[PDB]
Amino acid sequence: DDRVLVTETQVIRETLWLLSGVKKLFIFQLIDGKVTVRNNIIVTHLTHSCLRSVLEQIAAYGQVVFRLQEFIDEVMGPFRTYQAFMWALYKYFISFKEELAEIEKCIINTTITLAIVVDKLAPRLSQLKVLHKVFSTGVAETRNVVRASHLLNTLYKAILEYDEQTVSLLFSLWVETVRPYLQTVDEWIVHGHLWDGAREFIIQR
Amino acid sequence: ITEAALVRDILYVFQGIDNIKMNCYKVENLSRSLRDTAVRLSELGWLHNKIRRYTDQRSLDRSFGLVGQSFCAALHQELREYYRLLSVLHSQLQSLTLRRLLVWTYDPKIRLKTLAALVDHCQGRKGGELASAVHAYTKTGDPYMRSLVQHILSLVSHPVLSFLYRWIYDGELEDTYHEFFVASDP
Amino acid sequence: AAAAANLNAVRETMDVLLEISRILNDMETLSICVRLCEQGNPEALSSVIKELRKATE
Amino acid sequence: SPNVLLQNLCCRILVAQQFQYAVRVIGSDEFLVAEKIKKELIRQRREADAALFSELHRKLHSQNKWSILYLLLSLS
Amino acid sequence: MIHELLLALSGYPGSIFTWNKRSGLQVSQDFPFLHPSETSVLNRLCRLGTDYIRFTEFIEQYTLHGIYLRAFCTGLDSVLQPYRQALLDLEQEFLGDPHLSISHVNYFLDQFQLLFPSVMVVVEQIKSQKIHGCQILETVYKHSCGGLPPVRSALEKILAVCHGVMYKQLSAWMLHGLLLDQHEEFFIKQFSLRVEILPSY
Amino acid sequence: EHLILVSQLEQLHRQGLLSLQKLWFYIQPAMRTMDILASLATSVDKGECLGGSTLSLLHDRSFSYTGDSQAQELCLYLTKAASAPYFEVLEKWIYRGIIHDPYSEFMVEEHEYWDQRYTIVQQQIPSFLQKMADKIL
Amino acid sequence: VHDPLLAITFELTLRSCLYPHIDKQYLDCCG
Repeated sequence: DDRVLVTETQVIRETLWLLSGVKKLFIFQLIDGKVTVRNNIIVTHLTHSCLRSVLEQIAAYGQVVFRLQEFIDEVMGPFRTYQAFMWALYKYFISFKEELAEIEKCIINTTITLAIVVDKLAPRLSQLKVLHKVFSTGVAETRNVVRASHLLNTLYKAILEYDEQTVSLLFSLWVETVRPYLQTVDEWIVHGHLWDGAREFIIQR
Repeated sequence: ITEAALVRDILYVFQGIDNIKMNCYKVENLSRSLRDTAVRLSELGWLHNKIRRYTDQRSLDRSFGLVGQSFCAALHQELREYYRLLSVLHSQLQSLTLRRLLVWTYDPKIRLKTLAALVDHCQGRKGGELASAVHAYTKTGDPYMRSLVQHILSLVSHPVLSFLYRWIYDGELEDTYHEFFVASDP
Repeated sequence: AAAAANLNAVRETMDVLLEISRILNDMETLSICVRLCEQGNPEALSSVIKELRKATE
Repeated sequence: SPNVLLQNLCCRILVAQQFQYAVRVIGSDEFLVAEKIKKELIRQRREADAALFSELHRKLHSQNKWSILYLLLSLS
Repeated sequence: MIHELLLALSGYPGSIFTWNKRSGLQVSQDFPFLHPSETSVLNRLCRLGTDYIRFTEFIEQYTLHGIYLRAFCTGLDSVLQPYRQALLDLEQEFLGDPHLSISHVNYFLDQFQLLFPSVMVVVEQIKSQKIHGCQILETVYKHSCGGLPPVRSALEKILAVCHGVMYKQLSAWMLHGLLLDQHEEFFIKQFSLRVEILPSY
Repeated sequence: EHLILVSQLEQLHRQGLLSLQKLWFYIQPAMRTMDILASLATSVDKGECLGGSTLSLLHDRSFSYTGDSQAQELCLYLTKAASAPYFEVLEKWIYRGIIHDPYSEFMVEEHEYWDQRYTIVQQQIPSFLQKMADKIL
Repeated sequence: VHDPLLAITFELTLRSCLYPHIDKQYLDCCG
């Protein structure tokens, strides 16, 4: 059986791209919306199997970030809530991307190997696992008023479960998703009329 | 059977892992001028297997108590030291011979002869009665032993002086296992 | 390439020698002593070093 | 070469009279040395340092030697 | 093989270090390149890896429910931090000089080898007796009076963070009249008091 | 220190530099030291000595070598080391009244109106405290 | 108004300070 025998540093660069959410990578070739490690990858060490083990874990993280990127894509290419929800998600990704991008700088310009970049990314791979469970309830579902109510209610329930850095994320993710309702509620009060779109509000007049 | 092979196995008999097999480590050829020094050098393992088993057997049940455990724990900081010396010796096998090894392991045949005879004098001692049977090894005079055991006593007698400073300033004795010499009646 | 490898080996040997000196206890003085020792005796060199230290005091 | 090295060593230690005395003095196994060093360490004790020294000696061989060790032992 | 091992001690098993669901980490069989006497020390070394894997698998699984179980695992990673950090170091020392053998690597663990074993049965008592509620703040405390100094200094940390939950709830009740609870955890349930769940000390 | 003087020759022998005639020179000091320790170890067992009488012997076997200076710097290392335990109970009997002496070896033993309580024992006198055998008690 | 409230016990009692913005406004309208 033949193998490609990739070098060592090349893997970390590829892993960073998987974290970034980019597709079409020589490693982690997805097939059906499910990232999956290749079969001919081997390093001088690590006996060709531990590599399939360590990559398999990071792959599980790629799924969490690839699916979210697929979600943001299906909104860009007037719900006023999902569109207001992704802007919170999108805002989190830019800052998260900066930490991953910064690491790439210290690679081209100190020794760096696998077991170091992972432990350096512990407080991120932790925060990311939460989103795989918070968003799972925002994707498993047809009317526009039940898809937005059941989503916004899942956050306020999931925060009371976590009552620190994980709470600061969900809270900063909450405010930027309840911004639509707080607007129309105020707009209904002072301007004396309910100005809704697609009957998004729960009061279907 | 070269001399480099025996040094290859001896560095493992110093731990318990067996040409040299397992009470003396009877070796099973080679010249008589080699078997004798091997039998002599391996005597350090039989002192090492016995001390490790004692700490292990007692590190299984919680019946030993707070004072006992402390003494058992004190037998590991005096074993990490014995696990380090082997690493430096191991790096030179790639030169040292049996004669060189004798001048190397002449001192840790004594520390592994007080500790391997300190865990037999206190076998069934649970509680303060243990901290009183590792103090009956300080009346020895030997400046190398009286300055080793008088350190294990400074660790074993720390839990005892933890109840005492509790049963004096606060009067709240608490020991599910009966160790302190002040026994309460419900 | 080969010259670079030789330089790395010399640097590693010097670092190991310095650690041994610290345990039995500068680097520039040790390098000069090592070169003299390699050429050729050892007891005589030690006596000269001790005398020089006494003169400095 | 050796004379120049001796002059450099004298300069580092510190003049001409001292150099002349050093020249006059100049004009005037390994296992055993290691054992002697271990014994000296034991007298100083301590035990942990002796174990480290044995590891260090092996490293030097992995990367003449007797003469360097004797000079270090004399300094003590 | 060194960097191969330092991953096996991290939670990633491979061909050299097979994984079994019942026994734990262990070496497959004899290897020609290495000596036949090392096949033992590794097995002595894996008795540590099995602990970290069975730790992190439980930590992730979160399994039983209740905040006091969530916080226990939250704290359980803190005591487990020096283990990871001391493992990253081993690679750096091996990157410098290429003359270090498994003996030195085995020697470096030293403290972790005598700590995990005593902090293994504390987890086993939980998953085998359904210790629900604040009763954890005693089951961990009854083992905090152990003799081993390292342990006495480990569990005390976990009890120091597990108290943060009670201290959160206790202050939330003693000044706001309400008790933030939905699983009957705190020892109060016209209110009443609870004794069958109240702490020991 | 004799188990080391066997090691250096071994290392030298691995090089062929140790002829039999060369051995008969290097061991000359190790043949004279091991001939003092093999004479105290037979003059301590001849007459059973323990306590003081095994400290009188090490003060006379050190005066008989008053001009050797190679076997007096030795017997003065044994006496200076085989008398610290005896001198650590003496520092408890002069500066305080307590006499520990678990084994019956000290010069003064207690009993159970006061001329019979503490009695000087005649055997266990170090023969260099003989001048002050009274001011101690 | 809710965001400045964050500047000057999380999301349950903290959320119980948002309503004074929505209640006083109501009191004026009905009044």
